[PDB]
Amino acid sequence: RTVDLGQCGLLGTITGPPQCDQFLEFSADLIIERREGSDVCYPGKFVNEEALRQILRESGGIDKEAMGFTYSGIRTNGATSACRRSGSSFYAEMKWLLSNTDNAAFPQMTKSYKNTRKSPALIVWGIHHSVSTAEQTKLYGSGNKLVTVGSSNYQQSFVPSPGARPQVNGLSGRIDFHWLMLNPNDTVTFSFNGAFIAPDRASFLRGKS
Amino acid sequence: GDIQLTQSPSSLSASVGDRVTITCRASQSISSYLNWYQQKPGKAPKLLIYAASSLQSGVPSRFSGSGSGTDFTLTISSLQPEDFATYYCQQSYSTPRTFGQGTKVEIKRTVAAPSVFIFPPSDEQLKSGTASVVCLLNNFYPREAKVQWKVDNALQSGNSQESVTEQDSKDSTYSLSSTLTLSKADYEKHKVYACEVTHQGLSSPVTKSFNRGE
Amino acid sequence: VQLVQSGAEVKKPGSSVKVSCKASGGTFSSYAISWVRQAPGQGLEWMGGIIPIFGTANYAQKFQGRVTITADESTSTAYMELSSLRSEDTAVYYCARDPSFWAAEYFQHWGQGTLVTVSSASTKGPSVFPLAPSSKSTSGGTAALGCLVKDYFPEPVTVSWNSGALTSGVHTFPAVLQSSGLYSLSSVVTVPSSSLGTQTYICNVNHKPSNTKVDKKVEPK
Repeated sequence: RTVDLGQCGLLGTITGPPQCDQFLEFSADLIIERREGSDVCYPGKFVNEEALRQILRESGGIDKEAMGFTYSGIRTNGATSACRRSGSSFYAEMKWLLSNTDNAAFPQMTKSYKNTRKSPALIVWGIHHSVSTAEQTKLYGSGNKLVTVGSSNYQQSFVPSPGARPQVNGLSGRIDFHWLMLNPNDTVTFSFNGAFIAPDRASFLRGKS
Repeated sequence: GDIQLTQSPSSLSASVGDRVTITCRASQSISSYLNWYQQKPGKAPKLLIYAASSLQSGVPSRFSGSGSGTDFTLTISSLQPEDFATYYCQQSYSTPRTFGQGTKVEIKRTVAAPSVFIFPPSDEQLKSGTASVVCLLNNFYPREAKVQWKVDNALQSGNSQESVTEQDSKDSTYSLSSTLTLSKADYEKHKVYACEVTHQGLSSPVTKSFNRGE
Repeated sequence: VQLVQSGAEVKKPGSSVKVSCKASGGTFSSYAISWVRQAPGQGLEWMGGIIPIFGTANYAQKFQGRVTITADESTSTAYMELSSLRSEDTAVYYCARDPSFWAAEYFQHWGQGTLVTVSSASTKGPSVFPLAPSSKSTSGGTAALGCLVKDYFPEPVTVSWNSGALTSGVHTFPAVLQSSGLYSLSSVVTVPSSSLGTQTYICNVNHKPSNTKVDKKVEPK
């Protein structure tokens, strides 16, 4: 009933970098976190990381449920040397959406998910800040990129900032993770034409004993 | 560590119909995680913009938020009379939540010199062993003014306190009281009490005074 | 959603205070509650928040475990308790609704605020002294007069003139906190010089915290 995360950072339990593969649905009243824990495999950070850690520390653990997004006209299998899982891989709970072919236009898409449970749903997504505009063009097509998240009486947009920051280890881009808590019976909507890392599953707090 | 927000300007003079621009610069990049509030004296703040550019329901469309990363702007097009107030940015990106220091938007008007009045301590206060001398600057604009106290021609420091009214809704002026407080013993050791007022609307400083005296 | 807070408090240094925030409307469990304070004349300062449906709270480190935020879902009421009070804790404390559960914390609806005064001073009604009109308080055909409302604790006081009949040209100044720990303010009015001998001018001072009502007549000498 008390769990030692080791190399897995607590927020990694939500998105699933390879160091967190054995914790994607953990159950624990006390969570032990370690200096060697990392939330990420590709360089980046969680928005409101401190607040979200607070929520998860007293959550009693997490149970994952499918969000049911399906796709066509794009690749859903973006991967990176940074996340090693028998070669290049990605976050286990997320899908790195790419245009069907290099430099091809990414289609404007909209995906929605309704929380049909009685508890609030924790929903994460990533925004990819490519290391270069050529990379962004290569991955999603050229032109302006925009991601919009909406829920009941709420809308917020994110515009990728393609630039080259210090490498980690060799990659100058960043994937930052954003989240929201979806009330029972509310619907989250994502509108995006690229630079969007999509959730495959939502997380529900288990509650303590 | 914490995210610091620097708002500018701190104080702004404007007229109905103006386009007012308030900037907020964050000490690290915070994507679109920035909110704007309005606050008037005696009232809780009110949300205008969340997520850098989303209009809160019920808020007038002349309020527009823009920016992403570190530089943010609140634009009020077509300034209205109910918009004279103080405005705050707040970042929603990290813990602790932090605010800008605030921007006061006040009503522009023509310069108006203060009328200056002085009031010696009352008999009933002196019986209690204290002396308060009050200098009043009435209905002036702009708000900036300098009040200096002189007793027997010597300048004073540290023993006075000022208070200023909010801008008047009918004529857009300010008033200001300056109160010099001395023990009645210290009071009685001098004869002439003078208030010297420096203001843009006065060609040279005005002085009001009395002797201890009559 | 209405947020209604408990009434003003006066506390001695070192004690503690607990402020209540009662939410009417629907679904206390559908949002978070934050607490933000504002010292007199100052900016805004965030203290922390709570998610009632989870029972989890988030605090500003600067408060060094002096703050405890709690919530009772059965009464749709949140609380902020602040301990080891110091003078710098004197402020208006607000609760606010955060629909984002800390994901993008924003204050969509606010309570009316609760003044908390922290001081070693004791409750005291003001002394009311005349600011008598004189040849030194006239300009043109106009004279200034007033009332000096001194040495009261705590805030606030109310001042009217001639029982509310006289409002034109009145200026009641914000109070100043003096070194004694007691408050002082002046209220002034300009009137026609010619009226000083024929119109009675009385300032009505009300200090509800001490149940003191004072009516001082102001005359030239």
